[PDB]
Amino acid sequence: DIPWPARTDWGGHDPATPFAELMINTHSMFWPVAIFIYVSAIYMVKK
Amino acid sequence: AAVRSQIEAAVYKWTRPRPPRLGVAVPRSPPGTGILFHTNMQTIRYSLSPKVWVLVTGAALVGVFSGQRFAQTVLLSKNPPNPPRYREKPPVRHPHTPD
Amino acid sequence: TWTEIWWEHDPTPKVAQYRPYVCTVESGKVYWWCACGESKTQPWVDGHCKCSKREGGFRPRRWEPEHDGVRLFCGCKSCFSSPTWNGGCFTKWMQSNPAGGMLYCFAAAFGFGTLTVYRKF
Amino acid sequence: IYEGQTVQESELIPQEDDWVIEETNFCLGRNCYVRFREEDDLARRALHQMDSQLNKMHTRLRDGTVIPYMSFHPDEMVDRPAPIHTFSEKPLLKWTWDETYEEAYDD
Amino acid sequence: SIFTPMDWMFYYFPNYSRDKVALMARQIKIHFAIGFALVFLVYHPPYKGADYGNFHKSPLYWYKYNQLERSGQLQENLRIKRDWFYDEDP
Amino acid sequence: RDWLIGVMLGMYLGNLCVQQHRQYRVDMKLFYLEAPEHKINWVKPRGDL
Amino acid sequence: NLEDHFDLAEYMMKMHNPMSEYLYWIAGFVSGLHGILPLLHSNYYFSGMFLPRDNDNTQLCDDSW
Amino acid sequence: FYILVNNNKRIGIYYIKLSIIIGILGIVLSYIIRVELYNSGNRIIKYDNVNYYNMVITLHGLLMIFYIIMPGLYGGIPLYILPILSVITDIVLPRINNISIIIVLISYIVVINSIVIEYNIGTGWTLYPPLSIIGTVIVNMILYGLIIIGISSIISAINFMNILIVIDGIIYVYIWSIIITSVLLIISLPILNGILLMILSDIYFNSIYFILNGDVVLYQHLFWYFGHPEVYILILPAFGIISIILSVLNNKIIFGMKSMILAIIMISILGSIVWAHHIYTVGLELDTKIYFNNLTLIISIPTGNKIYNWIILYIGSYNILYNGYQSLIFSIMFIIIFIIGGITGIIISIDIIDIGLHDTYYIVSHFHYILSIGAVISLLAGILLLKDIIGYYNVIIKINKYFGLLLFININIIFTPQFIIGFNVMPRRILEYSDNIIVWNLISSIGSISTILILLSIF
Amino acid sequence: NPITRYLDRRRAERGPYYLMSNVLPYHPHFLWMRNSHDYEAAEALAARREKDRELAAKLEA
Amino acid sequence: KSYYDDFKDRLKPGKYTQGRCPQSEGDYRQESKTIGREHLNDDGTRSKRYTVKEADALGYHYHPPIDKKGQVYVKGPNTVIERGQTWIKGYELPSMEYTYGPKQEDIPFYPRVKLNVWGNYNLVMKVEFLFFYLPTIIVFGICIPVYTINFAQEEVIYTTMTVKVTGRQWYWVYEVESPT
Amino acid sequence: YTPSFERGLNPELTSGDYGDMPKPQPLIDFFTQNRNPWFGFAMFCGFNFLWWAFFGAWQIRPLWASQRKSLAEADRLYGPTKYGVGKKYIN
Ligand SMILES: CCCCCCCCCCCCCCCCCC(=O)OC[C@H](COP(=O)([O-])OCC(O)COP(=O)([O-])OC[C@@H](COC(=O)CCCCCCCCCCCCCCCCC)OC(=O)CCCCCCCCCCCCCCCCC)OC(=O)CCCCCCCCCCCCCCCCC
Ligand code: HEA
Ligand code: HEA
Ligand SMILES: [O-][O-]
Ligand SMILES: [Cu+2]
Ligand SMILES: [K+]
Ligand SMILES: [Zn+2]
Ligand SMILES: [Zn+2]
Repeated sequence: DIPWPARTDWGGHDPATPFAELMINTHSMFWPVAIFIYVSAIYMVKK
Repeated sequence: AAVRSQIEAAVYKWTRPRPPRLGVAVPRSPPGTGILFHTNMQTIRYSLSPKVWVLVTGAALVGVFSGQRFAQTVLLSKNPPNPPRYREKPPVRHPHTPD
Repeated sequence: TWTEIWWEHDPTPKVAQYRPYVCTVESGKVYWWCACGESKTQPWVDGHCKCSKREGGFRPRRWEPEHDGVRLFCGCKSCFSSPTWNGGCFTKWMQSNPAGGMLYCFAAAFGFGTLTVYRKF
Repeated sequence: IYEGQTVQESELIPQEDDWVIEETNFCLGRNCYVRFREEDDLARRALHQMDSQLNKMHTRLRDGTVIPYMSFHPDEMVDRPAPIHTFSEKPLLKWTWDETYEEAYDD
Repeated sequence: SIFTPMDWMFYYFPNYSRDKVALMARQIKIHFAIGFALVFLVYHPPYKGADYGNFHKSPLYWYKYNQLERSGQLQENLRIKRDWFYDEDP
Repeated sequence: RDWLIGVMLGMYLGNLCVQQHRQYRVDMKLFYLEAPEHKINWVKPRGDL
Repeated sequence: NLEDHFDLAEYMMKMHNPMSEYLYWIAGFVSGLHGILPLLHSNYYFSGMFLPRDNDNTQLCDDSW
Repeated sequence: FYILVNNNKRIGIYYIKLSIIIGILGIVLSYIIRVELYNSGNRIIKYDNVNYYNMVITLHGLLMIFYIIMPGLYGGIPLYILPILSVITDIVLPRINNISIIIVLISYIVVINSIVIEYNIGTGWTLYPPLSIIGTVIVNMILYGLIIIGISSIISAINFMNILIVIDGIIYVYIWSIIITSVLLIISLPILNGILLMILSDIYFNSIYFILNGDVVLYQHLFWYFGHPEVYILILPAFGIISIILSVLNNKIIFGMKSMILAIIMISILGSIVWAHHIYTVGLELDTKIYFNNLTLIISIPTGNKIYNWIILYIGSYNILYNGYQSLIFSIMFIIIFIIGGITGIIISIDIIDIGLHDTYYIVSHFHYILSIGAVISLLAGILLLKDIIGYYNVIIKINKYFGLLLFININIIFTPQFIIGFNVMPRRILEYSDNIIVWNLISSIGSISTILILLSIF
Repeated sequence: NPITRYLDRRRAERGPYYLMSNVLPYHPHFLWMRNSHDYEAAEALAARREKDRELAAKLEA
Repeated sequence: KSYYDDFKDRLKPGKYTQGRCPQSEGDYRQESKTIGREHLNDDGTRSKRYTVKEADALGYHYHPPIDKKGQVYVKGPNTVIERGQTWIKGYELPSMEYTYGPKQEDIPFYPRVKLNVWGNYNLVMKVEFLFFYLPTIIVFGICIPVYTINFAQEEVIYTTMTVKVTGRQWYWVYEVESPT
Repeated sequence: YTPSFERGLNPELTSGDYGDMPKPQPLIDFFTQNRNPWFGFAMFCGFNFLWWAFFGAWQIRPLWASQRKSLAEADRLYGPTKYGVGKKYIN
């Protein structure tokens, strides 16, 4: 509904429509893949 | 301690590395050739042999997921049932409604 | 395992210790590190080991700190960042005692798993 | 992919039992900012800069041949700082092949 | 060749790969035809793909379905857990 | 071979967010069904000021 | 000539007049002023003040200062 | 002489010098923005002078893109080393090279003069009509600057393409990076000129393209048909630099040189056909949206190959070599930072995610991490690598671990919170905002003042 | 924001949940507003609450 | 040891800010009168006359260097005949202490080592395949989700009410059907 | 701070005459940097930033105490009803 202080709200917050829920879950679905892509690559940044 | 040394000696014997199957076309060292280089050469990283690497890496994987289970079953708690949803009176007026 | 199974023409050190040596060092001073593991003034060359006598391909490893402080030094004599320590002493120990290595790795992974799961959950 | 030059075992056989790998230092030396003399004028400071070029340095081996300062790209081959006119004589990229012609030889 | 290490193509099919220039052209053409076909044979076809009574049920679907059917879990899972909005206040 | 450690570390850290997402969906399914936070016949129009 | 071998020889040989550096920094400083001076001028033109007082476009407490 | 010089290396220095000068104006504008956004209220801009903020954000974007990063990465480093990498005496077109830098300066003077003399209003750096065509004369002046800049960009692109005719050595990856950017410019600029001329026609010639029965969405197609190729014209030279630095400093031959080259070519072709991911919320047809979303996600493949090829360049390098040099640190930092920016780009590429995140500060943080952090650091790293060849001094940068650490920490303090407020949500191109978004905005503002202070320590 | 309040309760019940909004100020003027009040709003708000109580009793009937 | 103390003597601290006296005390802007220095200023910098006002590239002081026979002066090598062979002794650069200052002693040892190359062609080819096709798999894993969510937004729904929203500078107009 | 002489796992390899060269020390010295007060201040500094980075400074809390007690009272008296552990949080 309205922004609240010091909230991460990663991927969205307070959906009030089925489409709004879809948007939040699409981001949540891809987020672990993004973490994998980052962690897997960064771990090899070294001599 | 006797069993500890037994399993330690059993693992050790099995893990001792065998000569690598070179995937590169290198010559055979001449016979009777000893150490020719020195320790001031650029350091070459010390790498575990495949069997040892699998063993320790597998112990690490078994460790992290058993740790995840320990946290889930002991440290964390399950949600109790949501409180009953009873009918409640809403506020009579919106605070911003003109009088 | 480069010296052990791959290449037989580089000098092979002896492990003095499977743990780093902690020493206080001063900027502007040059230190000489034992690369054979037989010096009695570890982690430094004592003037009587292989490194001091230039025997069998062993030579002292020159090192100089940028700033004063306490620095960790390699005892296993095979760390990639030798003379400084980067954890290769533990790695080389696991090669020599693979059963012990698994125990420590499981314990470390167990702690890491519990903490990360407890906080995120 | 490149994996170094190929070696035949015959080429790894020493002519003496005491042969080891030559321990020649390939650190060129201790350097810092090029330090000009106050007395030197613009012309003589130019000569000073030209005499401090690392890419003109080399290491002499036991047989008298020298391994020069080398780089992957020609950017490190010009004088530092870069002069107005750099490659007056065209730099030569040497390619190798097995072709030969009789005129080059004599019996 | 699709999802194929071309080192393998060079080894196992030496005669088909002899002309590497021609081999490259086929690589482009094959994948061009695949992309073109996807649009006009998987996406475009009109009034198709709406047979929802024919949802594929794989061997794994039935393994898990029968397991739950044998026990009461399948019945319990399908049961409607709540069909009222307000609980009764005592 | 080391790069595999990174794959496994990135698969563990990713799975943590999968579990959070999994629990999130369970919670969402219970909001409109049981959560007392969900209220109906509650919001009244404010009207023009 | 040896003096002409290097581009910008005086600067590279560390003999250049410092005024050249000062002009470069001054030019950058003037460039920066093109974002600040019109801000002050425009504020005064439409308000009468060169810069606002934080939250002076909102309701303030009696003791606010 | 100074202005008459045709030396390609001197002109390269001029490009870097001018980028820093114009950059001062760019950074100042950024400080104004962040100061204003520190809390809710008016802080340094009056409510009656809100048009100035709109102009500040517009000029910030335009100057940093076309007058700072592009002249620095495509004009500065390229004009200095490309003829050397090509083992050629000098650039193919000497006189054209001279006029290009003069043109850039003249267009900069026009822009800043328009700040001083014209009424200050803004329409974004994307100059969307009808807003751009109902504005005052400052918009006309900005259009003249862009067209003039376009002339310099195209002639410089022609100059680099001619190196293929004279190159006496091997086309290294970096040379390939510049050539492909030149191709991208030759194909994208003529379209930009056309749409800009149409903006002028509506502003100055009573044309009616951007009034009812004329589709305003037309502009966005032609603009972004240049817009997105521009973001790769700005990043590809940076990639070329990263390749040289990693190979040289690690003493390791580039791995997969041909894959690096073919990855750059691929990014260009794909980047020329994905522009409408900037137009997801306009209301395009379902199939168009799916095409563009699909092709946009494909760009990650070639971009990913380059990243992993860089990683193996740093892996295995000798430990004895000192790794604290600023150039090496910046090159490594680029890989770490670019992955963040690219991954967030893939997130916004999903159109349904984009509905929530369009015109929010998440987009800001996305392109800042790539440009304000990645591109800047790449240009710094490239100049630092060529310090001996260029010959500049009177700065403490070459070995300064404090500068690198402070820059990395504080730059992340600015833009990481901007990802959070993207799901809060705080729109872009605004100055006032709700009181519940102050915390994150305040943190980013503290980051901006700190970064500026660190820029003074280099001297 | 009913779903933020529900999800906070669910998370807190399961494990350790920490909110910055709970511990830190949300505005920077807090350093000066320790004793600040709007007395005109206080009187108006109290009056509206009194009227609301009368309306509630009437609605109860 | 402190290497700075070795060349401390060469570095005499300076007297003037920026290394020049006030122009009044000495006019460094004028051309030097010293013979053979007509192209230099008093402080040693090149004079504007030499570089700008009378630059040779503009046709001033025309003096073709090449002679009648198409030759220019060239300095020969240091030739040393020996052992029935003519040898050339190359010019070795001066000690880096002379040019840089530090005494060339106690230099750390950096041995010769040939380039650090990645080996095992078969293994490398597989990695490169993965460097390309692991991202390709991930993209393919997103493709199906992307299609579905796009189809969901563009779904023909049985809407029963319409609200028209017009955006004007700077307010939002709303048109709604009124109850009959 | 006159550190101690740690012999190590193999005491015979530390039994020689060090002379001017430094002697090995316990690992607590490395963590404390020989109990350097500035490194302790720097360590405390590292914690202070990291706490700001993740959870906020928490140094403003003593100043915010009165204004966090007013916010809590308002949420309880007039805010939307909180249930269970939710009542712990105030926004
Ligand atoms: C992003 C920032 C941070 C970056 C950090 C990272 C940096 C990393 C490193 C980057 C390195 C890049 C590569 C560097 C290569 C350098 C090569 C080089 O040195 O070339 C030699 C080149 C020239 O040396 P040369 O060969 O000896 O040249 C001899 C001359 O050709 C002949 O000598 P001459 O004496 O005969 O010269 C003629 C001279 C004759 O000069 C004089 O007679 C001067 C007399 C004194 C005047 C002083 C100014 C007075 C101002 C008064 C203002 C009054 C305001 C009143 C307000 C009242 C209000 C009520 O000048 C003129 O006649 C024309 C001057 C025109 C230019 C200056 C324009 C100033 C601004 C004008 C604004 C106008 C606005 C109008 C608006 C109108 C609106 C209606 O050097 C320079 O030009 C200086 C470069 C210095 C910096 C080099 C880089 C150092 C490293 C970076 C440091 C950080 C910089 C940060 C940016 C600046 C921040 C502010
Ligand atoms: C140089 C600058 C630059 C670069 C490189 C990019 C790169 C990318 N950008 Fe761009 N972008 C901008 C600058 C840039 N962008 C700017 C300035 C805007 C806003 C303009 C405005 O609106 O005014 C913008 C806007 C923008 C939007 C608009 C969002 C909106 O308007 O709401 C989108 C969405 O499609 C997008 C997507 C992408 C993608 C998908 C990439 C890809 O190139 C990213 C590719 C990189 C990776 C994917 C990471 C590396 C690869 C791997 C680690 C392999 C493994 C990863 C996977 C398998 C996914 N960008
Ligand atoms: C590459 C271009 C570039 C660069 C460097 C930056 C740098 C910065 N930008 Fe950026 N910014 C844009 C391009 C850029 N920006 C664009 C295109 C927009 C959108 C415009 C629009 O909305 O219309 C934008 C918008 C934008 C906004 C949004 C305002 C709004 O529309 O509401 C904000 C503030 O939040 C901001 C802040 C900053 C900050 C704080 C920095 C930096 O100050 C951060 C700190 C980094 C430095 C200070 C180093 C920079 C140094 C150089 C650039 C010189 C390099 C030269 C050499 C190396 C020779 N930018
Ligand atoms: O723009 O990506
Ligand atoms: Cu784009
Ligand atoms: K504000
Ligand atoms: Zn020894
Ligand atoms: Zn060790």
